[PDB]
Amino acid sequence: QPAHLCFRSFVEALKVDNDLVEINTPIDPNLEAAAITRRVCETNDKAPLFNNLIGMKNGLFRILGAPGSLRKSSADRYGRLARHLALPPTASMREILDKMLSASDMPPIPPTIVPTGPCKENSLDDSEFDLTELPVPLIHKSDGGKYIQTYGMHIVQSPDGTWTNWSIARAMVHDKNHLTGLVIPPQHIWQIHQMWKKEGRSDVPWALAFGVPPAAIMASSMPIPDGVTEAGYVGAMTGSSLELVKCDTNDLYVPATSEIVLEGTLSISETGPEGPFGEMHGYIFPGDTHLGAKYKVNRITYRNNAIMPMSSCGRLTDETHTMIGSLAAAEIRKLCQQNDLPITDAFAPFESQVTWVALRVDTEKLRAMKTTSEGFRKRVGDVVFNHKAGYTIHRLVLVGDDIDVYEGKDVLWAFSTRCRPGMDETLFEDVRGFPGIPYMGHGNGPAHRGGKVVSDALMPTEYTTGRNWEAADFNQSYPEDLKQKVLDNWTKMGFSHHHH
Amino acid sequence: QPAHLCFRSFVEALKVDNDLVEINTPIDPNLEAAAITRRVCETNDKAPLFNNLIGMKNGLFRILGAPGSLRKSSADRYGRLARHLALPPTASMREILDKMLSASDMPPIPPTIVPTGPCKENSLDDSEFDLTELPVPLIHKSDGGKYIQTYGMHIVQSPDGTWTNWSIARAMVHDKNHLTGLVIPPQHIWQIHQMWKKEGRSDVPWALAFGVPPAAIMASSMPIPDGVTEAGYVGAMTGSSLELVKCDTNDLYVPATSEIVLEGTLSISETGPEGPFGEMHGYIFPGDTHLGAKYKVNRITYRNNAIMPMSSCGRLTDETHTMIGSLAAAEIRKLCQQNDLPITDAFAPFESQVTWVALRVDTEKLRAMKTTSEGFRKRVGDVVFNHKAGYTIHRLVLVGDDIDVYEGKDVLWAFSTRCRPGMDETLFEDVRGFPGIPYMGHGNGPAHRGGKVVSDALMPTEYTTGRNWEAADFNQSYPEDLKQKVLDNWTKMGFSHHHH
Ligand SMILES: Cc1cc2c3c(c1C)C(C)(C)CC=[N+]3c1c([nH]c(=O)[nH]c1=O)N2C[C@H](O)[C@H](O)[C@H](O)COP(=O)(O)O
Ligand SMILES: Cc1cc2c3c(c1C)C(C)(C)CC=[N+]3c1c([nH]c(=O)[nH]c1=O)N2C[C@H](O)[C@H](O)[C@H](O)COP(=O)(O)O
Ligand SMILES: O=C(O)C#Cc1ccccc1
Ligand SMILES: O=C(O)C#Cc1ccccc1
Ligand SMILES: O=C(O)C#Cc1ccccc1
Ligand SMILES: O=C(O)C#Cc1ccccc1
Ligand SMILES: O=C(O)C#Cc1ccccc1
Ligand SMILES: O=C(O)C#Cc1ccccc1
Ligand SMILES: [K+]
Ligand SMILES: [K+]
Ligand SMILES: [K+]
Ligand SMILES: [K+]
Ligand SMILES: [Mn+2]
Ligand SMILES: [Mn+2]
Repeated sequence: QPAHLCFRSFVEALKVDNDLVEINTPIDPNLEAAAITRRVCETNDKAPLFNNLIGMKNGLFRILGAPGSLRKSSADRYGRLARHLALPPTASMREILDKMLSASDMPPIPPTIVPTGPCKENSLDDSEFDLTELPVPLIHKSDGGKYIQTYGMHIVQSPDGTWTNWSIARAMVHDKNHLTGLVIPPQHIWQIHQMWKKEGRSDVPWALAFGVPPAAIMASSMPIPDGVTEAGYVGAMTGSSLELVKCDTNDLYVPATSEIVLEGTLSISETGPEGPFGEMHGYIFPGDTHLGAKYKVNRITYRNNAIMPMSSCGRLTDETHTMIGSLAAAEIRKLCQQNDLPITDAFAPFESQVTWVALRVDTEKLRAMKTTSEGFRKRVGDVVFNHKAGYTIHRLVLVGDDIDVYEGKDVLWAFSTRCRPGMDETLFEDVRGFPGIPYMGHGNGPAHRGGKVVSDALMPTEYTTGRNWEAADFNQSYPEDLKQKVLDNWTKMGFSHHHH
Repeated sequence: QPAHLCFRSFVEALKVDNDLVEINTPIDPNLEAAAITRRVCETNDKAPLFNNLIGMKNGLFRILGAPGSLRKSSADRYGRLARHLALPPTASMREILDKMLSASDMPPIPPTIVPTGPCKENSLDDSEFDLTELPVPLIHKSDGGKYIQTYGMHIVQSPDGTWTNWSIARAMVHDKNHLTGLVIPPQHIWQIHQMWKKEGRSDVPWALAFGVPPAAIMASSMPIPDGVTEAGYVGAMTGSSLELVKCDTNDLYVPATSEIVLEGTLSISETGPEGPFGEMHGYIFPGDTHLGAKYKVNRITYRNNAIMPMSSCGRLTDETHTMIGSLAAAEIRKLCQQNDLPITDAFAPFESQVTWVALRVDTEKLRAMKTTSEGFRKRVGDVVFNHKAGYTIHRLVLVGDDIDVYEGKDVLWAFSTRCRPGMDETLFEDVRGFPGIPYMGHGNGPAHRGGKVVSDALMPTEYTTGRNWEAADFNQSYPEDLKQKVLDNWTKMGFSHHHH
């Protein structure tokens, strides 16, 4: 099976790429596997595959860390991501995001039901597993539980059957047959849960599939629109219908090649302790347990020699940056264009801990609008901060065409030099806020509201007559023939490879 | 003579360090020398010494570019700066700034007058030079003149004789015997000029010395207090009295080993076209000529085989970042401590284009103050933004003890995650602003006023009971014995030198 359509194939692909380290000696899921993965993520090293995990029994389980993290070279920096999508390993971020957005103006390709698959190779009923006896990792020393779920896909369906959502949300082991996790507004798992809670008759049928097709986990991490079934969007994106098998204990469908599947229910009434967890912004607040949603597990099915993917998330750079930030930025780009705003590109700078999105403006189009900073900032912020795709983002930075928003140095330069604090900014206090940011949930104000800003790093003439500066840099402050002379004589004179 | 006390010796020191490229083939001062230097600065390469400059005659002049720019290795990143100060080349920024602040609580060591020096080896009277025939560089393609003065020291004295100021301010050739340049508030050259203009009797006696003692050019770039003679501060800092010779045509004193000295007057009445110039924030606005101050040159004296230092300034990283930003930050640290604020360290992040200063707070001391963010932000901003040392800085970022303010990634992390936009910030509109920042002088508001902010990246418990988080990083989220195990087994497992 192709790497983008089968996680087991993806793992081979990383090997083939010389992007995997197989660790065949015993590694402890209590902190060690996550510590190694954390080091990998902070240094852009090869992904670790833990083949000998202390506590693995009867095939459950191996761990792959850092599945969507960065490579060290600049030329294939995003190669792990490209390998989720059938793209060349040298693909740019623009290319990856465009691939993720491509299905937005295509007919869905609905999934194909098949009678079996590798995820049915083994099974454990309600009398044969205990989630506290599996080698579930403790990811951070202060975590409030063992987070089994950092890179699987939750599957829930509206009560009317019309929308089946696939999404990533964290969950930890509560007891032998339950998890607790985040189910929060405005996320689709929460929107669907509220539909079942209003109906009031039963718990939500649920499945959690780990080691799904890589193209599916990418869409699981993306804020595609309300009511859109991720499986058909992934089908359209890949050009192929995904093969799904029915769960044994409910009528949901899971990818045929899923490594591990939990089947059960998400309660409409019960909660349990959840967190704290070392989170995407880089922090854990020890002892901040809150109540989360509660999941009951009725059955486990799994591949022979099953592999559990794991995100050891925190400080830069991991899946919570590369995927959450970038995929939100992609959706925000589209949303702005659909609202007739002249945005060409969007990216969440890693330097901002993916709390900012930089929006590149087509300033020829802006000029034709004959508008002003205040008016344009308000328009952009109203579109983005009132939408679910803007949930995680607290600062939007508007920049002109000379800025490559995928280059954080250039975004920082523009922000620092082109946006006058206060005057060039509009604050938004009456929008949904993201509590996970420390200055929100542990800050001075309401955890769930406000704290957002549009920072306009467009210069005044960009709205009127055109850019009126040149950069004081080698590229712009010297003519072409001189530049080339310098470059051609560089090593000759005594001064000091793309791939590496 | 020691490298910190003699520019010619400094140039040898860079050679010895394998930090110099000598270019002995002809190089054009029209753009080429500056283009090479610009490339050096953007890539942290070796400093270029142009020994065969097209237009050099009778010893005037060679050029040294990038005298205070960065080296490529992390271990000696600031080594050029350290070589201005007799510090080991591996000196940290903290060590450099502490050296620069050390004279602040020492008695001055006034300079020693000597009868001659190398700067008297050659001379040109009022009938024998023409500044338009020297090989003055065109530094950026759109500059409004040839900027002779990018790394020399202006020398002016109060009318009462009590204060002799040394400072860097740009100047360009106006005609055969005049320069024009920036003389702007609140700078000391401007404060002294205003004293002479109020007296109304004569132009200001002036000298401009190029290739001065490196320790002197560093103090020239630092906002030491009003009324403090830089020569005695440098004397105290170095432990040695500087040797100075009298000018021939006036009674000012110049460093004995200066490479090139201009003697003349700074007018109290005349102005001429000045700029535009590719400036420290990374921009040039072509055609934005303004009127600047006007200098008359009466005499030139110079060393045999004189060398002119040059800053090819603009985008990161050059002297306008390493020296202006860092030295302002140093002075701001001291100023805050003298105002009883619990600041331990200050640095202007390069990523901010040196428009921010991050202030590290001793949070044990803060806790004892029993204050709040709003009150503390206001206090800090009132101290800094009302003082000359705060002139160039538009954003102050307050961070707690876990943040190394000399590491821009960590400052950015804290700012992005700990300061809630709007709520955690205080804007200052009734303070002097820095017009050079594009969003000031070419922006939407007054060029000279406001646009400043204090951004509080202290978390709430830092004011009360203490930090209440751990970072989600390898350092903080894993115990010591595990961390060391990981590190000790890193290369064994398959994963991947300080000097490099
Ligand atoms: C890549 C990724 C995405 C996580 C995520 C993680 C990763 C690795 C974790 C598991 C390591 C840490 C926390 N995660 C959560 C999360 N969204 C959320 O509601 N709760 C979460 O706990 N997300 C983001 C979420 O997947 C996106 O917001 C999707 O848009 C949600 O899908 P939906 O639009 O269908 O609701
Ligand atoms: C290192 C350095 C410092 C420049 C400088 C440059 C460099 C390389 C240039 C020449 C390349 C670009 C512009 N410069 C100017 C400047 N200050 C100023 O008033 N006008 C300037 O034109 N400065 C900053 C100035 O030297 C500091 O603000 C000092 O504190 C001034 O000394 P003072 O406190 O005695 O007034
Ligand atoms: O645990 C965390 O890092 C988280 C989270 C989250 C929640 C909603 C949307 C995106 C990320
Ligand atoms: O209660 C919510 O709405 C929430 C939340 C949350 C918690 C942790 C990380 C991200 C969001
Ligand atoms: O109810 C509140 O004020 C709260 C909260 C919140 C939610 C998630 C994470 C952190 C704080
Ligand atoms: O020409 C520029 O880059 C400049 C400048 C300046 C002026 C005052 C204080 C610091 C820098
Ligand atoms: O007119 C002033 O006060 C000024 C100024 C200035 C110009 C260029 C760069 C920095 C400051
Ligand atoms: O008088 C003004 O408004 C002005 C100005 C200014 C000064 C220096 C640089 C840019 C603008
Ligand atoms: K999704
Ligand atoms: K602006
Ligand atoms: K000075
Ligand atoms: K704060
Ligand atoms: Mn969805
Ligand atoms: Mn001074």
